[PDB]
Amino acid sequence: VDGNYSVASNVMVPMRDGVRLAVDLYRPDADGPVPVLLVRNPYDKFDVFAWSTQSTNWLEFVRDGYAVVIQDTRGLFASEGEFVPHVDDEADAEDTLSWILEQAWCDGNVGMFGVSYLGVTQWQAAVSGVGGLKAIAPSMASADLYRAPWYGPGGALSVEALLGWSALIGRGLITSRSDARPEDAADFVQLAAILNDVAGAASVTPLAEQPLLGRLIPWVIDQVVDHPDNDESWQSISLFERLGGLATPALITAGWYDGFVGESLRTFVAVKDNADARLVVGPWSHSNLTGRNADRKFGIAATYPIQEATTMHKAFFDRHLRGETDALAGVPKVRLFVMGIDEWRDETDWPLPDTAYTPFYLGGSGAANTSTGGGTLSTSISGTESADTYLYDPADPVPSLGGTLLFHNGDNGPADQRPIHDRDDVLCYSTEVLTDPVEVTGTVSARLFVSSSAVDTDFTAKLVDVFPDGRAIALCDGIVRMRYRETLVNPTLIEAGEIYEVAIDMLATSNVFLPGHRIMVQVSSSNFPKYDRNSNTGGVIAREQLEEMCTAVNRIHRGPEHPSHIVLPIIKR
Amino acid sequence: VDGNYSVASNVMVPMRDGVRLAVDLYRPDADGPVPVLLVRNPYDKFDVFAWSTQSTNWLEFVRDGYAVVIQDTRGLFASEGEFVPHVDDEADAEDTLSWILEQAWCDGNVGMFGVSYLGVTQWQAAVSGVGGLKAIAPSMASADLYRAPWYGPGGALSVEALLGWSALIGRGLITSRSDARPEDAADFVQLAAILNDVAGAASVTPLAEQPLLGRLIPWVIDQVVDHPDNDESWQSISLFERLGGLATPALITAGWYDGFVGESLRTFVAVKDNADARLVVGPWSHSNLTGRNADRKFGIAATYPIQEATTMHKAFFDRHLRGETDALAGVPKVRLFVMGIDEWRDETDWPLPDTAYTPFYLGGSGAANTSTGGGTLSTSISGTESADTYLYDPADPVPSLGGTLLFHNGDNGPADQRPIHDRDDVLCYSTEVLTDPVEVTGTVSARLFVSSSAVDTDFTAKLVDVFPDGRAIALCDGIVRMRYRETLVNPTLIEAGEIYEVAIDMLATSNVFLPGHRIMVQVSSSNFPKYDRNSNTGGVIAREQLEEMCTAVNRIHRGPEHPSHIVLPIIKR
Ligand SMILES: *C1(O)O[C@H](CS)[C@@H](CS)O1
Ligand SMILES: *C1(O)O[C@H](CS)[C@@H](CS)O1
Ligand SMILES: [Cl-]
Ligand SMILES: [Cl-]
Ligand SMILES: [Cl-]
Ligand SMILES: [Cl-]
Ligand SMILES: [Cl-]
Ligand SMILES: [Cl-]
Ligand SMILES: [Cl-]
Ligand SMILES: [Cl-]
Ligand SMILES: [Cl-]
Ligand SMILES: [Cl-]
Ligand SMILES: [Cl-]
Ligand SMILES: [Cl-]
Ligand SMILES: [Cl-]
Ligand SMILES: [Cl-]
Repeated sequence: VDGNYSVASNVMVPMRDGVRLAVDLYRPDADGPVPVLLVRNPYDKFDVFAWSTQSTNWLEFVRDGYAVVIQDTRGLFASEGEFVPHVDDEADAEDTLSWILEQAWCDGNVGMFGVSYLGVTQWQAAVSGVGGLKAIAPSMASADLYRAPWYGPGGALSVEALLGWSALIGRGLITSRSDARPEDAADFVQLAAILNDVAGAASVTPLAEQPLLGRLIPWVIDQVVDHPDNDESWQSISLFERLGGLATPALITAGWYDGFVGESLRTFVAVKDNADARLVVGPWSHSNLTGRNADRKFGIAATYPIQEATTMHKAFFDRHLRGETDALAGVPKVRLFVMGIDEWRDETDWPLPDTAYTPFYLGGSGAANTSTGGGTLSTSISGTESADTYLYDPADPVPSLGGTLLFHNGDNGPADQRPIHDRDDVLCYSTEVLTDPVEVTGTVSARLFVSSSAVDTDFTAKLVDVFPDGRAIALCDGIVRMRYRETLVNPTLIEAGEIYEVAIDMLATSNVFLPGHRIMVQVSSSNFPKYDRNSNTGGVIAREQLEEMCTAVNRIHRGPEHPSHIVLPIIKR
Repeated sequence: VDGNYSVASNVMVPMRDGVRLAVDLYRPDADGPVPVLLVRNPYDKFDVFAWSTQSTNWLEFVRDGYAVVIQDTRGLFASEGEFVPHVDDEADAEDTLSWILEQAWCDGNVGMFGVSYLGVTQWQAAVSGVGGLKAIAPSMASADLYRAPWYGPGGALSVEALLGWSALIGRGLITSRSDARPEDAADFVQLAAILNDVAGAASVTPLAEQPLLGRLIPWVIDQVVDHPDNDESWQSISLFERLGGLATPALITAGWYDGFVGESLRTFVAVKDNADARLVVGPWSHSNLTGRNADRKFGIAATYPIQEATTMHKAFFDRHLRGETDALAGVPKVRLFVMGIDEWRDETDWPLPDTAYTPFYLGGSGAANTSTGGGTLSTSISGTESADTYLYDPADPVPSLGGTLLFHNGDNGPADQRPIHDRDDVLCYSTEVLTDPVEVTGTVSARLFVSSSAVDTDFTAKLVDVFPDGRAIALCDGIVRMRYRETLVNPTLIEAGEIYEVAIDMLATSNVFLPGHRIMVQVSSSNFPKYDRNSNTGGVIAREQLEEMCTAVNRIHRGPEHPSHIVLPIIKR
């Protein structure tokens, strides 16, 4: 019977080493074999409601004749073995796909879908080159775990992401108990304590002393905290460089305020020439898909459109798993939620055709410190050689507000920046009030001429839409840790007082700055706990005591010989 | 096989009039018949992800040997017939339960669970007295539709709830299309426009002119707007008076900021003496179960505990549908999230034993207008005969901020009230800063001595926790429409200038006001769009043009002869 299905729980699938992973099978009532969709989940395959609302109404896939297989990753819940993030997922996916392909009910066509870790695991599956894998649909994911979510292109530790997620995994383990241990109850509450105060947990020095998290999940220190360089431990789990050689269609979803946005978008660029790649990007953060934020509402059209996503995924899989050549007729290649106008828009490519990568130069009379300073932005090179200076003190970092925060207040991406506007270490540069709309849609970066009293420090840049009613809404941001200014692999220190030209990768956005608004850029040297604080010493940051850290006198240089600027991807249509 | 199940879609169940409702059957792999759980859904039975995250991980019920039946209510999605809210649900549930009982796979024991309309439909099922119905679990629901969600105990129209929900239903209809109509696309966008600006749609006068909503769903005007009195049209769909005669166990869930809280709690009180009733109340609003709000965080323990709820429901159904007499061992009768201390607490009853219903009297030197006026609250009767006066103008009502809002900004219950503190029509009365904690847990009401220049007006009261850092956090509130001061059924007007003692039902809360905080009460004459605005005319409010409405000079009397006060349910433990 069309539309009917059955569910078999805890089918045990042997891996190459004989460890058995548990799966649930959702199989249509069908005469013969069917196309199959695989989901690889570290958050309990039984708990479908917790992730699916961020993905698709996938029971529709089953009612329409696909089988769906949901798997507990190694070492968690009903699965055997030992859990360590990322390291086993290439091999376990390969072995799982091989098993699926062998079954009576599989017709030789497999796809995958899912969000976050359920998205990352799809890139790890894709690189095995198993012929039966015909398509993936990674949502809010990354193919390079150093670049997202654990560090970033600027080489700073994403400390709130790490502690937040580790506490979540830890709480899952205390749930996914052999048998309840005496310490379980207390551990559970203490993990809650981290989740209730992520900046507080990230504030302890040395950062690398984690007696609760490092005990429950040694990987937190052993892999992440201990490897600040993008070294071979990172490069062993990175898929990115293998993506260029694949020919696997990918339906890629991202969010403008999602921790993974930079890396999600980069995977689209990496696969689009070799296979049918699709891109959808909404104004969401990782835990807030609603379109509603404390000080910014995008409208009900911005709410994660779960049914439309379901229809699109089905069209995508119908094309690639069922040979329906016309299934994606009229489906755009790229679909973006353009903020400001707050509308969904179809595009033919990402980056957009006719992107004008336009410098807006940092300028102004007198100090740019605070929102009431003299800092300006202009498409004209600044006429005189100035410099703005501030003191960056690790004991008082600029607090994170919105952006791509994951666990520490990660539900307010377009946050109003006014609470940090009166701070002396936040340099502000804004345009005149606009009389014509300016659409900025694309990747964003800054080039700054900088100097420090210290042998290492950070520089941050944050793009902001200043509204007429006073709201100063965060759009995108990034950081450069100075030791990593040229390379994330082979860092070197800087000379005090020497001027450097550095690049700041500020990820991507889509916003129309409307008449009446200003384009604003904040420059500082911290953004905590989104990123861990630079000690200003050149030492091993995570091993340092706060008391041992230094303040730094940091300087932004601007003028005709040091044309510091933000590069904005300008669209005129 | 234990843990395995099958799903049959669109099984068509004949009602007494021969109209067929569609159901999906989730049935365990079982030798013989099983206990059955029924869910009656107006939001598409296929779309399980949209409501279930507000309820239970109910697939666990199926893996553990219960069948689950999810039904499309009459006239929606796969069901035949014509949709009108509430009126068919008693009979359709009765007929559906009878059909379930007849099936090979039903062992004679039926229960129900679900949230909101999926909760209301359970009270409508319960009153049929079908013997096989052994238990219900209504979450965030009501047994009296006039009292929640459409009007309230104060006799004012809950206008944002009505327009918001009607627009949602309307959008569902445009989805649940015979075949797409030419006007569908535009209607859809215009319904979005209501949802994006609920106060704006509620602002149009006459309110009863609704060319889009009244066309899509005539009931909006025909039933709701047209019947402001709690008349026989309302009393035909009310279950409340029949609840006292039932002996059906009910697992009742509510939220402190949920539109249905007053009525959810009242159903517990109505059934607790005749059957095993259970109560769980968290700090949630109808669309925000996260425990996170713009200016108030309750901690991760406050996040709707979906797995714990699942375990409790299973224990409850194991007791009542499977005869497991010891299944609820160690399960509290009442479990409340106590705000302020922000902790879950077990109780033996609701109302709590040893509740001291304590008057806090309105007092102070000089005018109580604004937060910086002289208004005070005290357990001592005020010594001199004063009065506070303001002008209530319908064209400028006090905006709704937090509370039990449903669709207009209904995701911020504990809203900071500071944005309306400088208004002249908001009278404020606060205690001294507390040196000892004060726990207020129970139903809350006010008694005010009032007078008006008008022959009808409203009075509002709102309980507020003022934090040391300035936050003034809304807790509970209510309204009295003066014509309904004595009765919701037979209203009469008031004489201008004459003093009346009125009761304001402020629903319920659980909060510890901690040392350093103040207890604060706001008094006004509007709370829009939570409630529609009184025209101050004595006319038919929903039929009046704004231009035809009057301002009113309203007066709150306080002192030894007019001891206006709030009654707080004080707990000392
Ligand atoms: C997703 O499930 O949430 C996490 C945010 S850090 C991430 C881990 S790769 O995947
Ligand atoms: C629930 O499903 O949401 C509505 C809020 S007004 C309500 C209608 S009775 O049920
Ligand atoms: Cl089988
Ligand atoms: Cl293992
Ligand atoms: Cl262990
Ligand atoms: Cl907005
Ligand atoms: Cl749109
Ligand atoms: Cl100098
Ligand atoms: Cl130089
Ligand atoms: Cl059958
Ligand atoms: Cl009908
Ligand atoms: Cl019609
Ligand atoms: Cl708080
Ligand atoms: Cl608690
Ligand atoms: Cl007078
Ligand atoms: Cl009198």
